[PDB]
Amino acid sequence: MASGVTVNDEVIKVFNDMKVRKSSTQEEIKKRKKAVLFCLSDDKRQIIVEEAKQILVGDIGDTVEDPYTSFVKLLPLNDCRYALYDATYETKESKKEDLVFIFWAPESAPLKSKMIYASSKDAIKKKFTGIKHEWQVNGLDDIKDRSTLGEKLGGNVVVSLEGKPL
Repeated sequence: MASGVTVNDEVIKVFNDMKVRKSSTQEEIKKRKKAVLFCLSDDKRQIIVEEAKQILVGDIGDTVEDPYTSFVKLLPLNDCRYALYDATYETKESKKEDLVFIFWAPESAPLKSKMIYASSKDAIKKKFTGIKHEWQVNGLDDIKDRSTLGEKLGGNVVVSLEGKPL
């Protein structure tokens, strides 16, 4: 109780996929699909990944400007959750990919649920090191625009950002 809620080690199972991703151009180009939904465990004391709606690189096609759009499209309306996105960017020198842990929690979400997430907020954050930076979100309108997420990394000069071209 005092320790609050923590995150299960089983998380590495899904996080490892994103962490050990191959070039998005050559190998991952086909498996570029990236999405993970975290939910509260039955005991309400453990954080695990549950089966949820995810999108594939192929699914992106041309109808979707940014992959993160899917998440903000079906994101929770009255609940808190975590979002995992592969930060991608391109520069005059070269392009690289990384991971960013996103904390999603609306002001209308349950406080009790929020408290549990807060407890594992640092647990999951510390559990992930492949990440470059952490981005917190709490606005549907603010998250609606992928520009904010991509801009999180900064560098508008980059040729590519979150899949959105310059």
